[PDB]
Amino acid sequence: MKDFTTYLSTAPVIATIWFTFTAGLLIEINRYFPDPLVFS
Amino acid sequence: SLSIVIFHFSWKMQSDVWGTVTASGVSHITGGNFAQSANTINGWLRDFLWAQSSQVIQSYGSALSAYGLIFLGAHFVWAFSLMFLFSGRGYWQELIESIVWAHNKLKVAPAIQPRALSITQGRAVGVAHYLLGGIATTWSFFLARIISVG
Amino acid sequence: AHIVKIYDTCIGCTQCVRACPLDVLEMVPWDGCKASQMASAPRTEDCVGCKRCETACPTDFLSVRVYLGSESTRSMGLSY
Amino acid sequence: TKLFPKFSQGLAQDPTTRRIWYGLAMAHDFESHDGMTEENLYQKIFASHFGQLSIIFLWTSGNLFHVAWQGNFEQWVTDPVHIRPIAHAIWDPHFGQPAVEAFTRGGASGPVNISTSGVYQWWYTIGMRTNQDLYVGSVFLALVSAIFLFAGWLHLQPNFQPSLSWFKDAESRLNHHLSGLFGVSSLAWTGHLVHVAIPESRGQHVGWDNFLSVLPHPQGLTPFFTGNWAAYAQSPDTASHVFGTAQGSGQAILTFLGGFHPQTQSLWLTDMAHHHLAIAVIFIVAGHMYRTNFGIGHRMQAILEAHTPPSGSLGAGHKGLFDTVNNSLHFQLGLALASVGTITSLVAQHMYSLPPYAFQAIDFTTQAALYTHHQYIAGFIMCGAFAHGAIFFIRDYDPEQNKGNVLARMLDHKEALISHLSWVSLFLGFHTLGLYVHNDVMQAFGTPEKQILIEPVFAQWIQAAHGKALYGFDFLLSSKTSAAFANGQSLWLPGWLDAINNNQNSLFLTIGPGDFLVHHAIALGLHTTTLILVKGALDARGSKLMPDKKDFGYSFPCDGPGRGGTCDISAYDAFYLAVFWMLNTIGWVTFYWHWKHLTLWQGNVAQFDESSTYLMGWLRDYLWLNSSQLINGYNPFGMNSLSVWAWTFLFGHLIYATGFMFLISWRGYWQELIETLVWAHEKTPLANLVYWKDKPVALSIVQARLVGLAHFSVGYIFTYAAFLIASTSGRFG
Amino acid sequence: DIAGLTPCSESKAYAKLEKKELKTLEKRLKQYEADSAPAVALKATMERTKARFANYAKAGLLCGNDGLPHLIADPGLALKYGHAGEVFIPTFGFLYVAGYIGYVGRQYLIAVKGEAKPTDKEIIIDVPLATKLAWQGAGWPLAAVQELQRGTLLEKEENITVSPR
Amino acid sequence: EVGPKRGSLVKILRPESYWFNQVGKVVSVDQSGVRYPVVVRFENQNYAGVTTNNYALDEVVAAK
Amino acid sequence: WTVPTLNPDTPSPIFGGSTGGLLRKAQTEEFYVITWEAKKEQIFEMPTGGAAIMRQGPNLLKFGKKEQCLALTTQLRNKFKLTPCFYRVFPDGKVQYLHPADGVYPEKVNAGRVGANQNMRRIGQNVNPIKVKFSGRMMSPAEI
Ligand code: CLA
Ligand code: CLA
Ligand code: CLA
Ligand code: CLA
Ligand code: CLA
Ligand SMILES: CC1=C(/C=C/C(C)=C/C=C/C(C)=C/C=C/C=C(C)/C=C/C=C(C)/C=C/C2=C(C)CCCC2(C)C)C(C)(C)CCC1
Ligand SMILES: CC1=C(C/C=C(\C)CCC[C@H](C)CCC[C@H](C)CCCC(C)C)C(=O)c2ccccc2C1=O
Ligand SMILES: CC1=C(C/C=C(\C)CCC[C@H](C)CCC[C@H](C)CCCC(C)C)C(=O)c2ccccc2C1=O
Ligand code: SF4
Ligand code: SF4
Repeated sequence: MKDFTTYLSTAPVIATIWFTFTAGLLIEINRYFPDPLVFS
Repeated sequence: SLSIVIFHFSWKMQSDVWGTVTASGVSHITGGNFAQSANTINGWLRDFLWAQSSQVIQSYGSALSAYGLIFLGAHFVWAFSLMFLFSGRGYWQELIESIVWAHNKLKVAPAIQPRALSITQGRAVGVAHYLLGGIATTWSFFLARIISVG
Repeated sequence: AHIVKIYDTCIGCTQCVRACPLDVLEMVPWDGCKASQMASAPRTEDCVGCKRCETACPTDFLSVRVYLGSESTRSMGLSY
Repeated sequence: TKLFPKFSQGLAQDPTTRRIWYGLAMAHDFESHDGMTEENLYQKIFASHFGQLSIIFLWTSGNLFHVAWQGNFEQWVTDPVHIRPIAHAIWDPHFGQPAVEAFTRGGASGPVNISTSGVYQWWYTIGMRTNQDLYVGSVFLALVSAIFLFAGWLHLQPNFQPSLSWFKDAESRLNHHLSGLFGVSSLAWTGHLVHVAIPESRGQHVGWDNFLSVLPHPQGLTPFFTGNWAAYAQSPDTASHVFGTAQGSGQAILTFLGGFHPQTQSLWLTDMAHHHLAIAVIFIVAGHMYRTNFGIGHRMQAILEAHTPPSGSLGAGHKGLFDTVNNSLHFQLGLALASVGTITSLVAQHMYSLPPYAFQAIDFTTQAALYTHHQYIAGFIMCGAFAHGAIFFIRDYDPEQNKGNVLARMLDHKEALISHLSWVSLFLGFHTLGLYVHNDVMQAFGTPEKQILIEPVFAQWIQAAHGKALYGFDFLLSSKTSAAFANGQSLWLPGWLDAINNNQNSLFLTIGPGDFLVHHAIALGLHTTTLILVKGALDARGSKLMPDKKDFGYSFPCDGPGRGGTCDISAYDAFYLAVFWMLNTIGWVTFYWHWKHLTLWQGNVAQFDESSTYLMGWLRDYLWLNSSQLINGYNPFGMNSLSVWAWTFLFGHLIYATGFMFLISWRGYWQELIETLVWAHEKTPLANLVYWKDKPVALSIVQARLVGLAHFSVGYIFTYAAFLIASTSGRFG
Repeated sequence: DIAGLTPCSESKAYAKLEKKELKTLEKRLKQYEADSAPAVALKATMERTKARFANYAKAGLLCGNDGLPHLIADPGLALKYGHAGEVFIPTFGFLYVAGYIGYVGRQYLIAVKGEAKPTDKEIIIDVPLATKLAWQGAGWPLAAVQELQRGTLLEKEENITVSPR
Repeated sequence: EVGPKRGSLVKILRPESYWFNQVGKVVSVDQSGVRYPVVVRFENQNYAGVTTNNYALDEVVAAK
Repeated sequence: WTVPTLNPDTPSPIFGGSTGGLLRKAQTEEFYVITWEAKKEQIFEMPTGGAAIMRQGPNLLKFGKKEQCLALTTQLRNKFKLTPCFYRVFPDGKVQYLHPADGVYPEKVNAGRVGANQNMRRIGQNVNPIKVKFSGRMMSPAEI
């Protein structure tokens, strides 16, 4: 399990999780606040 | 060589095979203009590439608008590849030296030393982007065209 | 003919001589390094300019340098 | 050994074809010739300049001759609005009868080409009215060409060769060139305008046969010698004047009207006369600044030595620079190309918006060609300016003699310079490309109101300061209460304000969000091209990957595959890569100029305002839409006068694509292929009787980059030239 | 208004644009049923379209002759006429996030330089350390400024390698 | 008795070296009067992959 | 050690032949001959392409350029542990011997060799290009 969690810490795995999280947050924000153009 | 093969197939079928059957006869999509026009390079530029690309460039605002975007994006990737094909890593390694200096100045230089791609990887990156851009350009152009009229 | 120069930072590893595919370089006695030998370039008229010697030199900066110069049948590597 | 080239024994001893190619390519690099000395270097360059001057005046003579012989100048001057100028006649035995008929036009005897260089409007403006006027000019310039050619021969002779010190007399040359070459030439040109051009614009003929008995002004030189110089500005040409005729004309020879002639839509001749008189006085005065044999004036070395900031911010300051500049021809050539290259851009910018030649504006094809012509030439000159600055560092720069001065300190912080140019290029590219792609996605999804359109407020604020009242800033010349508005209200503002607020002319065109994006793309082009060129110069003398690059010269193939690989590491290669970005930058500039003007010339400016904010609009509404007539120049049904541009359009695409071969595939592949061709020839019966004298070899590494870049550039230029002329001329012409 | 623009709420072209987009959606609607899946989706799109055009007008944007919103970038003009939310406020919104990301990465890079094998800490991320630095980055502008004043932000010129000159 | 101590850190002053203005660890110092006796090791390799190089006494200075 | 004399009648390996051999250059400018002793008959790879069988005892081959001879020499030494030597032969009949120039392969240091093209300085101590300008020909600072 220590080695498996080490594998998840490799750069490609971290980037996939990080961008999957980052993209999901942006997608969800635009789902509840569609069409943001001005801060207002 | 395969680009000409799939242009030959696309123009020949639309001109001479595909079409709508009616009382008078068969009217083809491009109206049998292959025989008289495909014997000059100008004919291919005007009658095939310029005329049939009308569908893809008018796709915005419709369900086919995705093909328009990929048509532009494919053109971009193809031209982007010429940067790797026309240059050599000697220029880029020196450029990275100045970029690394700025990071060193700010104590933010990486532990894994940046390196310009190898000579072979420059050629591999170049041809992969050249193929992807070129092939995707035809892909968008074919589907937006044939789906729209075919 | 190309120009090949050996500089006094040579450590006498002999790697340049082994790398050369035209027997342009050779090792000679010396007293300026631990190995007590230095690279030499007595036959530069046969040099083709491949720069395999520079690829093989460990010292930094290089101790063997090749300056491409006038071309000829031998330096242009022609068999016709 | 072979005789050719006579200037290099290394090349002459080469048994391969590289001798032929390299002999041509090193002919004019005098510094590299065998036995060259500094004194002989300057005398060869001086002789070469006479040759260039003779070619220029001979080329001009040929244009004058052919227009007079085969053009329709005398017919065009009568009705310049509705007559296409003729460049020269066509005698092509390959033509078929439909081609002969197609190119017959303008009432000509046979096939002819339509001129696009604007020489008709230029020559008509300066007072030419008949074919004999052009014939005499042609013979005069052919004679002037001969004289310069003789002078080139004369100053190579034993008793007429200048010494080395003669070429390095900086103070005396500047005094003469500023006062005589610039000042007197401009004073003489004022004489032509006052004596010939202006009277011809008012219907009065003035030639060599009667110009001594014709008074340029009713009061002859009395106002001049009495100080009452205002008399020359009374009774100018009225707004009803018909150019070339005496109806509506005036009497003034020096004015400051400041606007456009209402009929010709070009600058007044009396303003261009006062313009050239004004700068002539300034230039003649400015030419009395430097030291000579008369004990007064400055010595440039003293000026440079003085200007060292007392705080040590610029180190040694400008100490030692006089010898650095006075001893290096590449430093001087770099300053000359940089200055001339910028002025070439300025010519293009000001000529399209302040058209100086009568009836130039209405000739849309001429205006498009003139702007594109000079912007592409400016782009090449700028790249050369940096190339020779890079050559200076390798060849002429001496670290010891420039210790601590401004030039040496530029190398001290070269990483800082390059790093910041890199940041600016990345920033502009990311956000410029990003906004375009955002707007493209919005258009694709059918929501044009969601795109990011930024108003060019800073540029629109400048236009307000100049008097453009559309934006409502009411600033300076746009406000009728400002002192700036009041003071100039009696000299030139009435004409200037009238022209700037006319939206049918190109004087400060209205700008919007479409212009915002394109301008920032232009900045990306300038910064990135500068980055490549500046890196090529500052890294020319060495780098971490190649500490001793100076020992190899300006142009060498590489340092081999060791140390990771060193392809394109020389300063020559940095210039080679920068030419691509220069073409890309000038392309964006000329696309922007052309599309914004086509919509203006058709009256539908809204198309540019709406379609220019995303990149599909450019591809659809500019490139694709305006190619319809070009590619129909010849078709399976026939051909028309555009078939030459249709043919040249594909001709450009072919040369461009051929260049890819020299840039993508490199030498090793081709040298091995040529070796089987050598084997095949020797073993073939009846052909091995014939044999070569130069052993065939593949092009060199460096040669193929130049050959590939030459094909790339030529195809680039010929493709757009054919499209630019065909789209503009067919639409209106 | 500013630069000849007019408020989108008062723009004739802006109003006409909304009708065109709604008309296009309505045309596709009438080829389906009342409460079928395609019809519900199209109605949802029309609601968002109407909301979008109301929001932009309510935001007090400026529309050109094209009838499309244009943004004001000059800080003086933005704060003068209440357009701070177009570019000015989002400018400082982005820089906080951009500095956050950059500052967090720089802290992590310095942290592992002290380890025995820094290279292996870059391909294989030290997640416990990264999360610790991720939260502390919220105060980067304060920490960033204090480093600048104490002189530990920049390396010394003598500790940076440069090429021969 | 000549040169820096083994294992100590020195700063390189050869402008043409990849490690100019960088710190390395002294491996050994030749006492035979050779041109470049000092041997220094570095934690970052140069463009050729090498991590060791020989320097003269005056080309290396103690860390700071 | 004395300079060997070439024996033109030395037997050659068993080789069918190929199109990668000598060209008209050999008849007009020069060609190269490599000779060696073989302990046993064995198959080796020709630098011109193909495989040849070396006869037991002396062997002789002719090549178009020097690099081809020294490419075969590397193969024979590294794999078969042989000691080949090759010459330069001119059309006039003159024969020039080289590799090993003095009988000992250059990789091994030998007394009596005189250093050539050795600069008693570093690369970083060369003069600037301006100081070798107008020297009658394009000269690098390293040359002086
Ligand atoms: C009054 C004396 C005088 C004059 C007239 C000249 C004239 C000239 N000298 Mg100079 N020279 C002088 C004294 C003089 N010299 C002295 C005293 C010395 C010794 C110290 C020298 C030493 C010297 C050298 C060593 C060289 C020259 C050269 C030249 C030529 C430069 C190229 C050229 O034609 O530029 C013409 C430039 C202009 C007319 C002005 C260009 C800039 C303007 C602003 C451009 C725009 C103007 C206008 C808008 C354009 C309209 C275009 C039209 C199509 C509408 C030129 C003919 C060079 C040459 O070519 O020699 C053969 C050269 O090599 N001179
Ligand atoms: C270089 C240009 C040039 C030349 C060669 C001429 C030549 C001439 N002009 Mg013109 N003129 C010029 C510029 C020129 N002009 C300009 C710029 C203007 C506008 C201000 C005028 C306005 C003008 C008027 C209004 C009149 C003339 C007249 C004349 C004629 C008689 C002059 C005379 O007898 O003066 C005698 C003067 C002197 C003996 C003293 C001259 C002193 C001045 C300061 C010149 C000093 C030398 C000068 C710096 C040299 C320059 C270079 C040189 C190669 C020309 C003569 C054909 C008159 C005429 O009858 O024409 C048919 C006439 O009425 N000119
Ligand atoms: C007045 C300006 C000027 C002058 C006096 C010079 C002079 C010189 N330059 Mg410089 N240069 C200039 C402008 C100038 N340059 C410009 C504008 C550029 C940017 C493009 C450059 C870029 C440049 C480079 C990159 C180099 C030089 C070099 C040189 C030197 C050797 C030139 C040579 O041998 O050419 C020989 C000429 C050729 C091999 C052919 C030139 C023609 C080209 C290939 C284009 C041909 C196109 C063709 C006609 C199109 C046909 C179309 C078809 C349809 C018919 C020489 C001292 C070289 C040097 O040695 O520097 C130290 C060098 O490396 N120059
Ligand atoms: C369309 C073609 C193209 C493009 C897009 C670029 C782009 C770039 N060039 Mg290049 N170049 C080209 C052609 C091109 N070049 C050609 C033909 C040559 C001749 C050999 C060169 C020669 C050249 C030189 C010599 C230099 C550049 C430089 C640059 C940079 C300029 C700054 C900039 O715009 O930063 C912004 C970056 C971009 C616009 C690049 C594209 C970014 C994309 C859109 C990001 C997409 C990310 C997204 C998440 C999708 C990823 C998907 C993937 C994971 C599957 C940039 C990386 C300069 C440089 O490196 O400066 C630092 C530089 O020195 N170029
Ligand atoms: C990127 C450069 C830039 C440019 C070209 C402009 C341009 C403009 N600004 Mg802006 N501005 C900028 C950056 C810029 N600004 C920045 C970075 C700030 C700080 C965040 C401001 C803050 C600001 C204010 C507070 C005001 C302007 C105003 C103006 C306008 C007139 C005064 C002016 O600035 O003249 C040219 C610009 C410069 C020389 C650069 C510095 C400008 C300073 C910072 C502001 C000057 C204000 C001025 C004294 C106001 C006098 C009253 C006015 C009605 C005449 C003009 C459209 C005024 C306005 O709204 O006019 C309608 C105004 O009140 N600007
Ligand atoms: C590398 C090198 C080099 C080169 C360089 C170059 C090539 C450069 C360029 C440069 C450039 C190309 C620059 C430019 C600049 C410009 C400017 C600086 C401008 C200014 C302007 C102004 C100031 C204006 C003002 C005004 C206005 C705006 C308006 C009104 C009027 C007035 C006038 C007021 C050399 C040779 C030296 C050598 C060494 C190295
Ligand atoms: C542009 C270019 C480069 C420079 C390109 C490089 C160095 C590749 C850049 C790859 C990425 C963008 C950098 C590495 C990114 C990291 C993985 C971190 C990313 C973190 C998140 C943002 C995902 C060459 O090295 C080269 C070499 C040989 C011939 C031509 C060229 C060439 O044209
Ligand atoms: C195609 C190609 C070849 C093969 C091309 C060769 C050998 C040139 C053949 C040219 C023939 C003889 C036609 C030349 C036609 C020109 C119009 C001649 C102009 C002559 C001037 C003096 C005017 C290379 O040798 C090469 C080398 C390095 C990188 C890329 C390439 C490369 O792309
Ligand atoms: S030149 Fe380099 S490879 Fe050759 S002996 Fe000297 S140190 Fe070794
Ligand atoms: S360049 Fe090639 S042939 Fe010349 S000495 Fe070096 S390795 Fe030998």
